[PDB]
Amino acid sequence: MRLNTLSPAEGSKKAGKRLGRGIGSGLGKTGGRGHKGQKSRSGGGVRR
Amino acid sequence: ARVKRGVIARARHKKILKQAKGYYGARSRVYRVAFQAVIKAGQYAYRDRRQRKRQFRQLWIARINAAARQNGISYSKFINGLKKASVEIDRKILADIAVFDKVAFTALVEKAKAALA
Amino acid sequence: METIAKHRHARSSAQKVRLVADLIRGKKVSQALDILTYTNKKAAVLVKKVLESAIANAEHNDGADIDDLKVTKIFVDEGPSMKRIMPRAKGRADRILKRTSHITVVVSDR
Amino acid sequence: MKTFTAKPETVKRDWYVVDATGKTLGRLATELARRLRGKHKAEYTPHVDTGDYIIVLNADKVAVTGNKRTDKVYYHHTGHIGGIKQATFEEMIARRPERVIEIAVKGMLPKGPLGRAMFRKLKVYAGNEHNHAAQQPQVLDI
Amino acid sequence: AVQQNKPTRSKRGMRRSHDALTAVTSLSVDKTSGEKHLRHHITADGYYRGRKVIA
Amino acid sequence: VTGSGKKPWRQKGTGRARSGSIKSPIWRSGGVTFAARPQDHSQKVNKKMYRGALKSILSELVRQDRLIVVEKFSVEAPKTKLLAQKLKDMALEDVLIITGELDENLFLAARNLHKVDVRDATGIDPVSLIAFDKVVMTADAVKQVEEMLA
Amino acid sequence: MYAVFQSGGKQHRVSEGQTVRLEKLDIATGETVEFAEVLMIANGEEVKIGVPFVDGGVIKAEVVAHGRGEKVKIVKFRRRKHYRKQQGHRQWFTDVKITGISA
RNA sequence: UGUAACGGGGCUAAACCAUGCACCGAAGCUGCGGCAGCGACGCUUAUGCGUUGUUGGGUAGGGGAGCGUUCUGUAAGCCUGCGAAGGUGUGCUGUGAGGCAUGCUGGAGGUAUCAGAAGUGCGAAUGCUGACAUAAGUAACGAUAAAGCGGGUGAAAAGCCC
RNA sequence: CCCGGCGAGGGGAGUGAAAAAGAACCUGAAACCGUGUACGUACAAGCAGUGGGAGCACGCUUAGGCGUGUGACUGCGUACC
Repeated sequence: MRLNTLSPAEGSKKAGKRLGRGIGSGLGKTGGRGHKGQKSRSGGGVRR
Repeated sequence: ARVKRGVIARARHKKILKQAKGYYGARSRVYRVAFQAVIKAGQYAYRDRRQRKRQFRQLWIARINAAARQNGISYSKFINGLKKASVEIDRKILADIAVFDKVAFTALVEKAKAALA
Repeated sequence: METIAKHRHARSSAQKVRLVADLIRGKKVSQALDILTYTNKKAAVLVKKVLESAIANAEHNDGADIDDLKVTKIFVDEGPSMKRIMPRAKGRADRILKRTSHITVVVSDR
Repeated sequence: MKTFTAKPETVKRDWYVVDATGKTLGRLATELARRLRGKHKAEYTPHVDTGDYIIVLNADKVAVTGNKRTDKVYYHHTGHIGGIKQATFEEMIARRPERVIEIAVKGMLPKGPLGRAMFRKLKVYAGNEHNHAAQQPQVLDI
Repeated sequence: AVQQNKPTRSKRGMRRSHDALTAVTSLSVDKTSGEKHLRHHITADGYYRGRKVIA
Repeated sequence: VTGSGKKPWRQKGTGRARSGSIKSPIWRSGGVTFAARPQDHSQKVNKKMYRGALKSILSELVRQDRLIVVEKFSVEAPKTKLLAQKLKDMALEDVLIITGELDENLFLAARNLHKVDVRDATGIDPVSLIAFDKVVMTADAVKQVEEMLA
Repeated sequence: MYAVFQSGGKQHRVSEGQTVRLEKLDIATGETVEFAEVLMIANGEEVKIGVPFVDGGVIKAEVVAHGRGEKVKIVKFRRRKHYRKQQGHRQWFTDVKITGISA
């Protein structure tokens, strides 16, 4: 093989979620957090 | 790896302003108002595809009604006679003949009048 | 022949110079020079200077025939606007623009 | 192929005479509006004025049904402080005799430039004379 | 006193349409000088209806 | 960011936006929101994963016939024209030459050659095996990579 | 001289020799599609209307091309509810040259 | 505030009631053309190919699949001063992010394919910096102690010198 | 060399491969300001578009019509977050 033919097995990489990137990515504009509240704030959330 | 997003923002704004070439005022120049104008033009094109499919049928109905009433039968009894004589010529072609050739439309009036009474 | 002559960074506004520039667009050059002579505007003096420079360049750098000549195309565009600061009441400043302009005249026989 | 449309420079028109004696105002004005829009011709397209010219003789003999001679009121506002005027029907027979048919046909037309042109086609006259004899108006009967 | 939203180039151009400076009609030709001047004004060198009034 | 801890104006009263400090990443000449750091991106592979991967790479190299075995690869002089000649004879423009003892007389005359790398039997790495257009090893190094991997 | 027939669930009033663009027909280019499903045949003033698929007369057409139309763009947009959708569409067609009007 | 309690014209029916038949009427349904998902079914499962039924409005959200930008490997290879990037048009192309070809400007860099890492995608944050608009050739020209003429200088004089 | 105030600024000539590389100097975008040409616009009312569409304007051309620009007249239609 050459070094530009090694592909991973299918389902290895998932490429992740990128929150806040528009209407088309699904999540975006609140990025999955929903609307206001303690769970929506920067560094928000209850303790264990 | 820092990405400078100038060239792609220029491509993205020119992609809009080439579509809004022809609107009045700063809907042709300003990117923001041209963006609103472009999506509003898209919604209008969708709704007006449906509206065209209604409006042209109502135009053909008005033409068939006028050309039939000139020949001596009203429109509703014309279509009743054309269906009870089993003629499946839809209204676009009937309006086309009703404008172009009065002879075949008069023959269709005779067939409908014979089929009615 | 085009015989362009321009004056760049003319220290006056572009609009006020443009007002007298719309006077002589499409004239025979003698009527233009006398009508810029008898105008009561400073921009008339500016465009008269540019017009004599254009007429002299059209008679010098190529051959002749001043009487044939007709001002085809004159235009004034806006030049580099320089900034100052105007002090106003209650401590707030105002950035005011001293505006400059480019005057350009193009005369020809046809 | 597309559908047919009437080009405005191709339009032919006819001239007509209506006798309004004893025919009621609304039904006569209805037939005038139907003839004025061009809905009697097969070459009808809604953005082109196609309807015929119409001349009306005997415009103050036109009668209304029931008690409408004395009770129907034709309001209009002068656009002022609160000066809103009116007239009854027979006062409009006396004062502005053709204007009853003018308002009654203007109410039944589309509102815009094209409605204004097809209202310009209407030539009402109170007297039994008409100066459009050089136009040769034939007779149509509602 | 404050404006509401900004007008266009048309509503500026319509208002600036009335600022068109018109010229003089034609200059008078003097009798004895041949020089141009305005009507009822003296020339640039001083003659006026054939009368050297400022010399 | 080299800057002060002071608000550029009042909180309420001035018509501009609220602002806490001139260092916040919204402003110009103040910056990076999520700052990058000196870090280490090296990630772990098992011994058996690396060993099986090298076994797979060598077996695939044999099944593509790039792996050539000679008994002794011998130059006596460290002049690079000699090694260029010996690779001119065997039609090898670009090689990876694994040896079992890294004798200095071949490591010397390969350093000015770009297309030639000469490594030791313990020095086998995957991307340089895959990278070069030919891989030659002494049979001594064949036995040595038999003993080290298995 | 015109014949009224049905091609793609809809009617066309064709004339002899001219071309019409209609629905996609699974037919190679150098071929001939026949329509016995004519609804009216008019020549001169001798007209033929009938209870449909009238009698005898047919239409014989030779396919010219199979191009797609110009791209229509479909934009759905809901005001202030964070949803827009863009979707192109290009419709197939078939160009036929009507070359026969029967009895 | 202007008729102003049919939407208006107008209607003694173009109103109300009863029977009845035509007809119009939506993105409903049928027809024709195309896309995608799911369930089964078999062809020999390049887990594809086909036959069939069915489904496809969507916010918060959940899941799947992609396009593009910078840098690294492939790449001391490829394109390129008989013209690269960038700029600006035009024309084809895809379901979409987009791509491809090419006119003109430019005057020396860009980079296939497949992988990898991300300062990776802006219309809004009374966002930040810069440029420029609008009001606009509009208000104002900073004490109501006051200027007028002649001569000079200069291309030009109400303001400078006498 | 010429206009110009023995100015600024410009038109020539010249250097340079290039001067729309001229010291405000590689490329040179958009907003903004114009000049010219084609069409529309001085009795017609509104998120300024869109569906239909006449006429004119250049281009061609299997001489049928298409293409691009303007789009009178018209049904629908109360911006984005």
